[PDB]
Amino acid sequence: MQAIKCVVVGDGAVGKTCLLISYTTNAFPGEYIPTVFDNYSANVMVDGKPVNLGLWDTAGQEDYDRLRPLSYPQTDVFLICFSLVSPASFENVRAKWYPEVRHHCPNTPIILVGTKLDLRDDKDTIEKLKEKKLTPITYPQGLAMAKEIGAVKYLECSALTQRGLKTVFDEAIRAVL
Amino acid sequence: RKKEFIMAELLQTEKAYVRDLHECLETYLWEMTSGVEEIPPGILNKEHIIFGNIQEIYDFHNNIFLKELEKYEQLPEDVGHCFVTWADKFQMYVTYCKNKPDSNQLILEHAGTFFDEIQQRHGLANSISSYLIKPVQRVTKYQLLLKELLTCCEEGKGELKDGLEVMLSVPKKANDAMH
Ligand SMILES: Cc1cc(NC(=O)Nc2cnn(CC(=O)NC3CC3)c2)no1
Repeated sequence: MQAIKCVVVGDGAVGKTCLLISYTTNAFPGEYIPTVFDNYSANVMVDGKPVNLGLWDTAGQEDYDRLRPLSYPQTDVFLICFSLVSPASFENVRAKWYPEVRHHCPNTPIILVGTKLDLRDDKDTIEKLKEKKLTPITYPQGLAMAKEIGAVKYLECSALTQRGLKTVFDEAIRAVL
Repeated sequence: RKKEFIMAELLQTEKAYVRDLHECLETYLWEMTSGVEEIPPGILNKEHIIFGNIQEIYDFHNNIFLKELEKYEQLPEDVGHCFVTWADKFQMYVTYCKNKPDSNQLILEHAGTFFDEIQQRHGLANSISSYLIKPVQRVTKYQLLLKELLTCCEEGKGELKDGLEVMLSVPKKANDAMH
């Protein structure tokens, strides 16, 4: 049966740990958002071909430019993530994440994931951004970023509502088979 | 409530980390050292390159650091002091990180399905590679937990600031030690 290593990269602002917990538990953790997601594997069926899906978090390593790549070798697929309501996180896809992922894993499929879809239409979030002369990241911006980095897919998801979340990981698997 | 959830996670994840390193030592390391199985010439007597100083990191956590974190369970606001007390022990994460690249190539270039066979045999969800990243993950997670406690502990929280200083200083020194 096919083993798949999937590494999740991107800024603190994406909610990497929360994404992976909400995916694996089928629930936003809500009360307390744990800081620890330990390396994970689980059998899932995709296009009726059962697969062993491995998920590695990278939360905590955002400031250690030479420690992060220690997880990179023999990865089957990267999720490169940004928060739809952090323009900075989106620019860092271009500035930080894609370069080091290409440098170390030139021929590895990348899925571009915009997280916090539920906050893109939120008055307080929208207003907080307007005060910094910014707006949320819209769909065509993600598509255009995906194209630029060689992403096989751009996908939007919420850990909160579970909207697009299962699809993210289905597509991670599909990008490998 | 929040300082209590963070402390509980600190302790629960510390236990899992000790269990994980222990699993790694008593399966993947124990097969290489046993003399129970046939060992690719490529990796032979190079367990020190593969596992680096993970034995000594396990010993620290299992002999001392989990016992001491446990004592701070009802004292979350003080737990930064645990990291201060034991700052020197964390220097072994610098050695471990330096070596990890060398470890990983060795396993690629010279181990074929040796460890994969042991993984299947022993029934492990975690590859030797999944185990060998954990020390890297764990040493960069402590600073996250301490920051979380700083968001929800009073001005009685320089018994956190100095803990965090230490647990920011170790991973940077480990980072800055890579070639
Ligand atoms: C991935 C993914 C999607 C997602 N969605 C998420 O966390 N939504 C959410 C709902 N309420 N808050 C609290 C908050 O942040 N409120 C505003 C700053 C004041 C956050 N999280 O991770």
